[PDB]
Amino acid sequence: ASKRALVILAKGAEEMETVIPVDVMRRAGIKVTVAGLAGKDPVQCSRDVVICPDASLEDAKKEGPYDVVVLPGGNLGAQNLSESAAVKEILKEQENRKGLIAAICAGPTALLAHEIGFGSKVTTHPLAKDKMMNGGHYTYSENRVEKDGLILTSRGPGTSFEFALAIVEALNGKEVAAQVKAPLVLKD
Amino acid sequence: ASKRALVILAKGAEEMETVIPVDVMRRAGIKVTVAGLAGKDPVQCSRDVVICPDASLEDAKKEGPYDVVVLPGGNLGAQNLSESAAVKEILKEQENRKGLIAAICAGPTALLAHEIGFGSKVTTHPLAKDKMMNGGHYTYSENRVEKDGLILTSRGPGTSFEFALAIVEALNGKEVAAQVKAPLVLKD
Repeated sequence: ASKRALVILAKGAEEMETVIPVDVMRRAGIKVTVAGLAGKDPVQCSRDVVICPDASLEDAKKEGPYDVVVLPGGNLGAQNLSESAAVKEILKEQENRKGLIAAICAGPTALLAHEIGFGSKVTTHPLAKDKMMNGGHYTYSENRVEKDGLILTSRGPGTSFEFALAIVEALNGKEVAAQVKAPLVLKD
Repeated sequence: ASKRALVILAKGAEEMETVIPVDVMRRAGIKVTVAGLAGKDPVQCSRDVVICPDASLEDAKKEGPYDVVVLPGGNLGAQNLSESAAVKEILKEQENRKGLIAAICAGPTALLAHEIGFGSKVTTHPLAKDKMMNGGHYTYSENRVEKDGLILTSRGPGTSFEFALAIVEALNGKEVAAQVKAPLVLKD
């Protein structure tokens, strides 16, 4: 009866946008798998924080399905996610089974690369807007967190806590999110 | 002419309180060394995020001095910091040369263990207040970030961004902190 989350970690990922949702989701009792795009080896993030994934993406793919797939940001991390056929397969499957997809900052641009969620309202980092809107396939929002159907997006490292708590609320409900939030000493 | 920061990483450290300051400080051009208390081996943080340190504490000790020493929180991480003679030596030296000392959440309780900064105004996580105030050696503050002389403290994971930007402001000045802050998409 435990919810499962998949976090896809690629080189160049924004380490804050990776660790905050993983940490907060585990505080909420969610079983999180941090999967390395390139394998089990340690991943050098955009500001040179090196994180050891729990599993390779190939192995984590086999232990699905997941209630949420999480795409961190980081310009180079998002590009690696956009170019990966394994990610395309995971996202299309997640879209078909009406699972939640979450991406933050530059992460949403991978949704465009893989033709995911066209027609949805989305947000990105302001610097990634032009890339996300190429072709007019989405409607752009400037909300710090945006949720349209099964697509949940957020803007930047400074929105990571709201992004993560929105995932908790979608999976475990508003009360669990509120309980998890109080010991964090967030402003609002 | 580059400022240097030492971040001491021990098992049980709060991974958000470790990665956010490291990331933000490197965005500010600060040379950050994430030093493992127990050696170069990967460190399992409080929510099971595993981080590879840049160096062992023994090696990083030799490449000082540092303009700031950073003590992350996490109850079990702070206890490991409180029990380490190597940390006592680093902090006493840093106090003597009037360097900046920064600790967040449960991290400040290590200052009490090592008799650092007595008489200063400090803050902690609300749950760590009683431990920090044993003996009345400090004056307690409920500010999200508190700075008294060379002692800079903060309350929790949700204050990590303000904590980190306060370090940047102390080392590199208000303008650099403001420049680094804008792309983060923080609320206030």
